[PDB]
Amino acid sequence: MQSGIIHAAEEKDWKTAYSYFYEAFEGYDSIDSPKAITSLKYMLLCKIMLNTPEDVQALVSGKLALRYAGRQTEALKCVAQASKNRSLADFEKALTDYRAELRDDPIISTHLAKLYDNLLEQNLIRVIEPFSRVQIEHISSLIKLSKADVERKLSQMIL
Amino acid sequence: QAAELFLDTVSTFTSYELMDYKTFVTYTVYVSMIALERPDLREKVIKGAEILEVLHSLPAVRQYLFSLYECRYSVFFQSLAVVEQEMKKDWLFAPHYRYYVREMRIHAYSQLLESYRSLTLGYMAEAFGVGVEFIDQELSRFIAAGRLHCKIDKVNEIVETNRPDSKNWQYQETIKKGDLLLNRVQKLSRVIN
Amino acid sequence: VWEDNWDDDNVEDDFSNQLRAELEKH
Amino acid sequence: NLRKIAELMPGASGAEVKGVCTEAGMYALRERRVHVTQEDFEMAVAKVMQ
Amino acid sequence: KEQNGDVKEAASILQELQVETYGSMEKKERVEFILEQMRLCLAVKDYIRTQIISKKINTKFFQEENTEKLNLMIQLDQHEGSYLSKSVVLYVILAPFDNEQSDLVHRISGDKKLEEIPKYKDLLKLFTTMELMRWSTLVEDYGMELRKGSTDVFGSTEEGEKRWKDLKNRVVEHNIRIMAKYYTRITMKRMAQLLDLSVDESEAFLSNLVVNKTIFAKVDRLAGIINFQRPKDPNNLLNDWSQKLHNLQ
Amino acid sequence: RKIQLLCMEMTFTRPANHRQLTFEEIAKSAKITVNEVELLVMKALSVGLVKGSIDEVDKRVHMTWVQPRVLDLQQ
Repeated sequence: MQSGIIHAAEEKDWKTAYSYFYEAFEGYDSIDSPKAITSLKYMLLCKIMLNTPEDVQALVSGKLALRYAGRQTEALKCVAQASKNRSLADFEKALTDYRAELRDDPIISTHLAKLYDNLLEQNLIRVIEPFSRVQIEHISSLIKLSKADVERKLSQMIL
Repeated sequence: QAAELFLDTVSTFTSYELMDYKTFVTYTVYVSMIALERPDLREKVIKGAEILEVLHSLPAVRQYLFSLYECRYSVFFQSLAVVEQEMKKDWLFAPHYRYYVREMRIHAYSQLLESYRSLTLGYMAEAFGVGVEFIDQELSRFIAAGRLHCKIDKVNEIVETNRPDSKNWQYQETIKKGDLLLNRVQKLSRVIN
Repeated sequence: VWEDNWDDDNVEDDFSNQLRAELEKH
Repeated sequence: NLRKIAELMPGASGAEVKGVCTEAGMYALRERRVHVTQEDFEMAVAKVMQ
Repeated sequence: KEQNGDVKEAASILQELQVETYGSMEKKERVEFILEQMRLCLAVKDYIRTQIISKKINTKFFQEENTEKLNLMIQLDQHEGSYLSKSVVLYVILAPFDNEQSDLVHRISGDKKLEEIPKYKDLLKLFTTMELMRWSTLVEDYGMELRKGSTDVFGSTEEGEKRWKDLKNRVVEHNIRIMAKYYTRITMKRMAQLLDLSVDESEAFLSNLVVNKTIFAKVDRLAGIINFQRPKDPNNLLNDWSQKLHNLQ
Repeated sequence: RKIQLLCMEMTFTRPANHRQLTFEEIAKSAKITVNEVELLVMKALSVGLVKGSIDEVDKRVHMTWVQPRVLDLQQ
């Protein structure tokens, strides 16, 4: 688990040391359920960043996880719906909402900037996807965060 | 071939005596932005944790590095004028530094105006503070070379930029290329064989 | 080398053009 | 700075060296990583003490 | 034990009892203990393991026997999910899929038997044939027959409303397949008055209709709207052109 | 509606290379506008009577209809 943490701190997992999150960690028979809360929560918290999150909900559908009808399953189920449904509307349906109280947890708030800007990227993509040359107030006002993020779109599209 | 080879090497050769470091990682981080592509592995330059800590002691090439992607170009031309004073050292020298300042220059302007469908005179003057004629004569020389897509539209003093893609790049490339190749054969395929 | 460069006409480079650029502005 | 690995060389063997260098290579291979770091030696020679 | 009232306290005889409640049960019994196992597996609705667990020995009673009528799987799909696997046809109309559903809407079509009920053959001849609709004037035109007459349950029932709102989507996504299957740019205004909406929610239904990747819309804020065209010139046109290319006795 | 459908579609004998007319259909149909432009070719285009797209920003009906129809002794 600690191998997963420090081999997860900066960049050095998601493809690399995701295996640390469940190798001996699924050797928790059920003695510690609370550590199983902690980086079952982390393994769902990191399969969403590599951005094929079907293993998140598909991991909840496994036999190990309908033994496991817990609170944080609905939390990373909600962030899983945020990754599928590709919207900051499901971040305000997170963070403030249905399972808001996993905002206070140590190695996670550092990732919420990267996850936040990440869902800002693909959410902004989803806003743009049908349009041809619409104006700022549709990209900006069709997510309702600011105008400057659209020109911060200028500082994140480029190429 | 130079940057990646350097970039993905780390360098160590019998106590780095031909590497002669205080030179190598610098040579990487001012050989990169010629040919290492500005989106792709430039992040591998920046957020790559192998080089950033050893240019930490080398702040001049550091502020040469994070003055492209951070668009603080009033210090970037300052940073490139430093490189045109430490071009003096290396014996691989003369059309390497003239071509080098040429492609740092052209890659710097093409990075700016590509994001905009229309570039005003005041914002392009905001890139350093050079005003008008530097950008005018210089960019007219670049489009005389035709290596960007901009044009000095002084009708309003607002520069226009669409992008005809690299479908034509090939055609123009290969006229000369083809000619040269056949010419070599044309140099051989006579009686002298 | 052996990829054809210009190296023709142009007066002293981005160091000096930088110098009279920032000096001519200020 | 290979000395720290040789630090515990104590009765070693010719082989006992080719073995730990290949095992350090595999312990760099397990994390899909393309550069053999320092610590893969340390868990190589700290593994083979059997 | 069920008349005392318990949900997961009669679960001691729910969580065990493997296939056909014993191991195939060796007689006439087919679903009876999976069925009374199963409608009691529901027990509030409990939202997952009463329809997910049901599919394993769902595949067992498939022979068309002689025995009597031992509705549960009418109950099963009625919390979530799409549902393709009078009630038949009206049930079929409100699903959102295009081409196999166009099979599915008239693989059951044209029955000497379906020769009768002509006022629900209007969903066939109207809905299946690619022709125009209206949001509710065919609905208030049928409000004396499609509402009560002799899904969409409600007098005050929950979720009978929104499924009927789903039928409003069957006005929306049908003629966008018509103007998408037929037209180039139309107008913002002319599409905004074909579908009797404003601009904005028509653009929201359009964005819903493109993000799920059903059409190829070059939708625009100004008048250069939903164009169905390839302005890069692939040689699909070239290829298409190639494809197109007594008295004597 | 039906003799408007066939006979107001049939009178579309404009070899004009690629038939593109709407301005004729404006005057050939004693009817209010785009209802005459779309809906006639909506139902003419659902069944196989007229095939082809319509622009109505341009007010432009392209047609490639087939309909093997006329005896045409002088054709």
